[PDB]
Amino acid sequence: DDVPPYFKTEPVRTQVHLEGNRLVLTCMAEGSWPLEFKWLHNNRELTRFSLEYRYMITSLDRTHAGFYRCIVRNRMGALLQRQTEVQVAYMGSFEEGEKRQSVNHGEAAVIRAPRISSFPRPQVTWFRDGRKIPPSSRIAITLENTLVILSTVAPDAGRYYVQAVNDKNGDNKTSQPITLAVENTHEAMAPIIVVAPGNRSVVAGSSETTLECIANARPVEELSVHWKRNGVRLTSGLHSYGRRLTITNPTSADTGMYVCEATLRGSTFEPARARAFLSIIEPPYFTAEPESRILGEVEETMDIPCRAMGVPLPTLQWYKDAVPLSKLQNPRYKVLPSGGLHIQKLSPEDSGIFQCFASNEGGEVQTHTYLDVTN
Amino acid sequence: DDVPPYFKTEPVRTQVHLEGNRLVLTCMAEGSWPLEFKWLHNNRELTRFSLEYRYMITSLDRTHAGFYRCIVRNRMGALLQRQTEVQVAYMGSFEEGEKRQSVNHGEAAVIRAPRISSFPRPQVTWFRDGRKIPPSSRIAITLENTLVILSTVAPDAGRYYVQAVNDKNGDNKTSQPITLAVENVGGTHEAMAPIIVVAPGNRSVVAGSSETTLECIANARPVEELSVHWKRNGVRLTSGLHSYGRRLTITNPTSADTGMYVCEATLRGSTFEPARARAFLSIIEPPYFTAEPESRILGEVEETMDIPCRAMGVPLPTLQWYKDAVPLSKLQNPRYKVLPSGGLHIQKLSPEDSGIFQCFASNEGGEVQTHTYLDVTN
Ligand SMILES: *[C@@H]1O[C@H](CO)[C@@H](O[C@@H]2O[C@H](CO)[C@@H](O)[C@H](O)[C@H]2NC(C)=O)[C@H](O)[C@H]1NC(C)=O
Ligand SMILES: *[C@@H]1O[C@H](CO)[C@@H](O)[C@H](O)[C@H]1NC(C)=O
Ligand SMILES: *[C@@H]1O[C@H](CO)[C@@H](O)[C@H](O)[C@H]1NC(C)=O
Ligand SMILES: C[As](C)(=O)[O-]
Repeated sequence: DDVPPYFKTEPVRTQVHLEGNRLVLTCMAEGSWPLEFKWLHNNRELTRFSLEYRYMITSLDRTHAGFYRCIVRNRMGALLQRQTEVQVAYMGSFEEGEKRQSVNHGEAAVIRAPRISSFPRPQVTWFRDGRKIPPSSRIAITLENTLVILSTVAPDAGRYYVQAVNDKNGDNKTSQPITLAVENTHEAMAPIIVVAPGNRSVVAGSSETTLECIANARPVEELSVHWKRNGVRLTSGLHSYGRRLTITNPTSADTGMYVCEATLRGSTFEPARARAFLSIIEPPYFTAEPESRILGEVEETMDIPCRAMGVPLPTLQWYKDAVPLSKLQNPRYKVLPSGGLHIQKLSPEDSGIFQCFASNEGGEVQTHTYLDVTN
Repeated sequence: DDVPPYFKTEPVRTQVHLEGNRLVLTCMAEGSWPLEFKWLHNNRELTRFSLEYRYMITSLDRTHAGFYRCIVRNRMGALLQRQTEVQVAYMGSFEEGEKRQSVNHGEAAVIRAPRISSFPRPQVTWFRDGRKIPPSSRIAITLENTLVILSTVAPDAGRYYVQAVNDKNGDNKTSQPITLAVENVGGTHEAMAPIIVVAPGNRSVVAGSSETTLECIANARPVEELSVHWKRNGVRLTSGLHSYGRRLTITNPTSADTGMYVCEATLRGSTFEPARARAFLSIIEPPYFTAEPESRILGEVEETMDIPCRAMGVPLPTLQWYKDAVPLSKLQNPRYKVLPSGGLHIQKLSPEDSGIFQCFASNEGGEVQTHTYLDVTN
């Protein structure tokens, strides 16, 4: 008949799978028979066209991770599926050997966790001389799993190793140890920021984002780490002895400059301060779409609308029957600065599916039309 | 040491998995040595406490679907994880053989999709004699994939069957046909009263979702003059309608959209009583805390302690307290009383009262939790 390809059911944008499990992707497309399908991984063809609407992997590997989409096609045109990100849960091995490290007495000893490839990033347990060190007033484990020993004393000399656990597959790995030496001290020590918060960008609508600030001082029991936004002492979302600030449901009211302040209570020392900036990445959305079907007349000049917004400002890109217009290099097609597609001297071969994509760092959206050219 | 258990990371609320794949759940707890763990499935123990922070199913079955959570424990107290819903993707076979069905000429043929169990609910396409059946003015396909042929005629008789495709494991199935017979009766010149052949049901929807849809399909003769209209509080709705007025979609519903909706079918220019059906739409606002306790609390012996916990939501969330992963109803401690606001009220504080107090607020739309560790000193 005369039904162009469309999708009855659309894939989830992101999905996490375990290595060794089976993955079945589906091209849930409808249209006039016969329908043909082919699959793309990271925008590279995996298969030729076929009647097979599925892409199966019996046993997933780290390497299978990335972006998947199908192309459905019949005699009327071709259409890209919304892409889906397969994220494969995996844990490599620790890639570093034994290290030796020294810190001055009273100073913070910073021991980075040895490098390890893992999705997602793992949680860690640090050990001092074979014994678990939970976080405390004097022990900080950063969001990047670094062990910060504040106000180091002689007994802090020892061996430190880290055990990492992937929370999706349960793998655990054990690092090579770090030997820490402490060098020689009764005097108080002004607050210094040892791990500063960094600038942070997060996709709009997310559940939470956490800022972290770790300071040294002595006596550490009188060290006080607090967060200010616009000079306002932040009172909720605090934990980890003041070192972590969780912003829940970050919106524009939460963007901007946060400040962490470290004071040594009761002292005349100057407080230590560090700034950090939070930005919201807003995924793209269309502010204008074409009709699903457009009738055009030969020699007529056509304008197919497509407008998008997003933060950062999205890039718009057109496809005709799953071929990008840049590749077609059709001298009668022109993309306008608003995103709309301008066709002149409309011809019968212009009929087919024109599909618009808008995307930035935060996601991708698509819309499409079938153009019919008669007479 | 002196670190009570808490969770470094909390599991995803819902997760889909394929039958035959490996499931690994984790109890990502922090706390002083020694941490032990145990696991629950639909609030029933699967294991005793052990050093195993993992729960693993080598090959999933449908029956492994449900809610899972761990309890973590050290010498200081015990803490309940936020629960997760494991959904198993599968598709059974069709549970019915060949069916035969009879309608009289001009009556509506309501043909249910043949029963098949599957998660998620499959994509269902209707077919007749090798050809695909599209919705039209006369042909409706309900939200439950029921096929409705309004005002049947002789060409409507035939063999109808569905293709069901599961979009998570990609398995396809084809049912055995329903053979529809159109019987002739000697009054096809006379008009038929409007009748609702597929009624709208009650519907519950979590607030703030983008849209929920009610559906009401009616028959009459001449079906040309049939009118389906939607009314709320006696006033005919003029927007939010689609699919020839058979579908009413409420977009971003709030408490203001709760209540009863009536669909009404008339035969224009007739004096027939209109067919009416009621549907009840409930907007569920999931629970959220408006008050939470401090993460750690130091009380004096003999003190009367008020631990806060307050929640808001529609319906009003019910609050339940645990001490060290034991519900207070099982403890039956006469010094523990839960205030109507939801707060926990402890009188004559005792050294054994020390531990983790965990407050749960839940309704039909979800469950939320907060907790504290209580120290009792002299
Ligand atoms: C749809 O919901 C209404 C209420 O939300 C249900 O009707 C109630 O049924 C209980 C049962 O005893 C009665 O006590 C109430 O008085 C009824 N209320 C009303 C307004 O009728 C109704 O049964 C539900 N119907 C379906 C099909 O779920
Ligand atoms: C950690 O992994 C090793 C293999 O790398 C395994 O033998 C051991 O059982 C695991 N332990 C835990 C607590 O998961
Ligand atoms: C963080 O952002 C500010 C302004 O937005 C910039 O000046 C500063 O250099 C950034 N910090 C970095 C890049 O470390
Ligand atoms: C809901 As899933 C397929 O990311 O486990």
